[PDB]
Amino acid sequence: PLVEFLGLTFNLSDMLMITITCLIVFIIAVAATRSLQLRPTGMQNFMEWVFDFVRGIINSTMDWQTGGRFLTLGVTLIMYVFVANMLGLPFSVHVNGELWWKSPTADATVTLTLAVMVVALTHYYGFPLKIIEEFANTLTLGLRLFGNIYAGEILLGLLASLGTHYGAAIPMMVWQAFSIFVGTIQAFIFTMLTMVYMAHKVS
Amino acid sequence: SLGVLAAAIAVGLGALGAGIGNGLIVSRTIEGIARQPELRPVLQTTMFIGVALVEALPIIGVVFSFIYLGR
Amino acid sequence: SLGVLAAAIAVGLGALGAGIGNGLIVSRTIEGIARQPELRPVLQTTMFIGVALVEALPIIGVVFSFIYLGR
Amino acid sequence: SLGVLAAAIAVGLGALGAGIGNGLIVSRTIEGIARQPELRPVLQTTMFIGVALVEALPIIGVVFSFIYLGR
Amino acid sequence: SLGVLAAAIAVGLGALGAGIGNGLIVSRTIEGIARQPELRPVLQTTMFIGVALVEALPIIGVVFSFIYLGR
Amino acid sequence: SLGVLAAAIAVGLGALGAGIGNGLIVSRTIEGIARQPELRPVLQTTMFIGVALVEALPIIGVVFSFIYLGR
Amino acid sequence: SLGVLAAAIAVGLGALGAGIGNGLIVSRTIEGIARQPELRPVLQTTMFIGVALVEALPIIGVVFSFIYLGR
Amino acid sequence: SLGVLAAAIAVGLGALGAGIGNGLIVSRTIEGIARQPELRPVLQTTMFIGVALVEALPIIGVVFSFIYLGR
Amino acid sequence: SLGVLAAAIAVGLGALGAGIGNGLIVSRTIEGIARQPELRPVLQTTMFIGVALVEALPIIGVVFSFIYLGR
Amino acid sequence: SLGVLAAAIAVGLGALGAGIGNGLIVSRTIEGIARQPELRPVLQTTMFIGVALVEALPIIGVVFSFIYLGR
Amino acid sequence: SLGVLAAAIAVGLGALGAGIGNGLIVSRTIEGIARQPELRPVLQTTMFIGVALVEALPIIGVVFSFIYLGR
Amino acid sequence: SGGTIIYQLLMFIILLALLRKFAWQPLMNIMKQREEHIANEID
Amino acid sequence: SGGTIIYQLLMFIILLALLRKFAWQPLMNIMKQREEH
Repeated sequence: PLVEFLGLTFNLSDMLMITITCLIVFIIAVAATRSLQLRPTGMQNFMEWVFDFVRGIINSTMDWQTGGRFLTLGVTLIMYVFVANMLGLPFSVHVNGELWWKSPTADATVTLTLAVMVVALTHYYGFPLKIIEEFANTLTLGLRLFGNIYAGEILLGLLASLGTHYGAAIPMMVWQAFSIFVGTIQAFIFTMLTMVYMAHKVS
Repeated sequence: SLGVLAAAIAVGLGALGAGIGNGLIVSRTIEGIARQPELRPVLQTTMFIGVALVEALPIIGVVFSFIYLGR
Repeated sequence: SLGVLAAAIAVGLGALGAGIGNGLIVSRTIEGIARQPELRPVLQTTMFIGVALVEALPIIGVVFSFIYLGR
Repeated sequence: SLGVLAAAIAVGLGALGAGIGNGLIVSRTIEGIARQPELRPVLQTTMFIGVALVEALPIIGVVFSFIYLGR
Repeated sequence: SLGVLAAAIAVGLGALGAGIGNGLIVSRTIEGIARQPELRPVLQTTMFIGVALVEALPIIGVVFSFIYLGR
Repeated sequence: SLGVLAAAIAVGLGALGAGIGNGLIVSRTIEGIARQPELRPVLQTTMFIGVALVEALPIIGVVFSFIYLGR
Repeated sequence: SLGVLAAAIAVGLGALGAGIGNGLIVSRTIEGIARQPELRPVLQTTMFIGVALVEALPIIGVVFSFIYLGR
Repeated sequence: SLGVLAAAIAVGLGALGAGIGNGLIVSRTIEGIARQPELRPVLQTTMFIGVALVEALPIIGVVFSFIYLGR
Repeated sequence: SLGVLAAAIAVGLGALGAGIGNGLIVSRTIEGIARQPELRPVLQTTMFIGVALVEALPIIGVVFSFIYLGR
Repeated sequence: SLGVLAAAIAVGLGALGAGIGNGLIVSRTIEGIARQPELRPVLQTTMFIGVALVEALPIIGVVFSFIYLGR
Repeated sequence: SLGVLAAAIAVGLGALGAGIGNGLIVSRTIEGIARQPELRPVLQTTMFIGVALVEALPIIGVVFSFIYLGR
Repeated sequence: SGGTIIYQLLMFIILLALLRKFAWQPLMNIMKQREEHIANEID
Repeated sequence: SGGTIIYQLLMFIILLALLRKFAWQPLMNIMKQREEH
């Protein structure tokens, strides 16, 4: 399970998982936003429910006039992190090489650069103790999502090997239901703490 | 040889801290919804928000324990 | 050599964290049902949800203890 | 060598966790039966299932200490 | 060689857990009989079944520390 | 050679557990004294049997510590 | 060799301290928004600056843990 | 040999237990004087006999620490 | 050669103490602003000077850990 | 040699126990003179005798740490 | 040799005890000035003499840590 | 080929089957509650 | 570690703008239209 990199500069498998999660998020977004309907049904009501959910979170943290801009960053951020956490659970394939296609959030560099991208955005829209608190909250957000996905990934993998090598269906079943629970809770706390620091720096 | 019990005390103290923090949060949530049932959805919402926040920093100790077992 | 000691302190600190957290949440739910006895099913269902969410990290400590025992 | 020290530290941490958690549960349920003494069977069944959880994770801790002593 | 220190940490951690548990139980029952004085026999019977209930696992930790001292 | 360390930590953990348990029971039995004066004999009898309960295990610990030092 | 265990106790004690601190803060803000639910933002901002403090000292601890690891 | 740190860890755990127990009981005597300042003699005499009870087992531990240091 | 272990236990215990102290202070001050809102600035200043004290002792602990690892 | 480790440990656990006990007694006397300020001198004087009582034995541990450092 | 981690366990346990006791004192003084605001100078003066009284013993633990490190 | 892939994918499928027997009734009722609420708010 | 950080940063900016323009500024227009309606 080594870091398989075709190029010396960057991990190849992480780029593959970022591309596949971007395409699956984009196609579920355009499948939920096919046509305009004033009476919501099907999946457009689901997309509007996620949209008003993100909006509600923004309304909890800040005034609606200040935080109205962030709604379309926040909904793609929660859906992106949501699908990025749930991709690691079904397949997690092992090839004759090092490793291929685990999940993007299990990579530490992916989650830490997504967290520092979040904080770069909330510095863009917006004394040593304040800046060390800033670097502290960046790295604890990135390490939060990275750890709480990567431990479950390793455990699921361990369970998979224990089952295949030699009766053990329900422990990994209970853990895998708990892991999609961890995925949706981590996506929600990630976008909510994103909007908290956005509200803290805007107003 | 020493990295194994290094990883073990790391994951053990993480489990201890997350257990105490989760216990404090969840116990106060259920006594709060015992005080009144009309706010149990928002108290369960902030319950899971709190459980994530107290189970967040021990799991970075867990994955760092795996790093310690690596070296 | 040190792997069995590693495994044991890992499962022991997991047991300590799960015991303190479960003791807190169960004690507050029984004083909650002592305060208002017609809220017993909601209180004990949220209590079992709390048992799961305080024993999340000790259970993974147990299987990582088996990893530590295996090495 | 280290296996007996492992088994004993697992039993010791499980006993300490079970002691604190069950002490919290039993203490709050006798003050709850001191408040409203007509709720004796509900409080006793809920303290018994809570104690069953708080004991039963150090129970598997103790049998894991037995297989640590065997190794 | 380490079996005596093993039995020692086992009996000591079981003693600390039983001490905190019995302290919680007897403390809350003494404020409970301080509140409602005519509930003294029910509170004492539930207190003694709680004391035996929380020292169940420390005394089996002691009688396992004996065979830890042997092995 | 480590039997002296074994006996010493057994006595120390017994003293720490007995100190916490006696602190809890004496502290809120004098709270019970301070709330109402007339129940001083029944509060003190339950107090001293609680002292017996939280000190008994500790006493066993120090006797077994002398057995450990003899080993 | 011992730098691995040094980094491990550093991250473990930091995780334990951050877990207990975050658990206390989010616990009492659960009961704060349960007593007076219209005070949710004024409780929430002070909650997050407390979370920032109780993580930011174990965060510089876990930043120092890697230079403990290297040596 | 290591009997010196044996004696010292006995002194330290006895001091920790005596400190926590004495702190609890004298703190709640202050709380009881604040609730009702006209029973200061009975509160202080039950305080000092509780201080004797919490202090007794660490003093027994420290005289055994003297017998442990020699060996 | 144990200066890395020295500095790391120093930073870890300072982080644990600062975490528990900051958790207590921030939790009680959000309960203070929760039971009445109109002097949140009065509460916050005394909260920050308490945070300053309970971290200013582990800050000099961290600096002393730096000069421990230097030796 | 290891007597330095002995003395430091005694000093450290004496400081920890004195810190927790003094924190309890001073914190509850803050609450006590906060609720009824007209009583302040008599409860702060019995707070000071409680302070001397809770830190009597850690000073004895400091003197014994001088003895252990001499050995 | 081991005097550096002797110095460090002294500083670490002193910082942990000072953190817990100081957090208790400051938390009770802000809930005291929260529930009645007019006694802020009185409660802050007795809080500052209380925190000086708590951290008196960890500071002499730090200078004893200095003479342990010099050893 | 590895053995873990089809094994955990098969149990992910049967976990979705259990979650289908358990979970299509709540969230479709939540979506129907939102749809009926906003339809009553419109008409 | 790795060097994917500028890759997924630029790809996230591209995906953000592309998604917003192709899906959710029209969804916000539908929401504002039904709010005024």
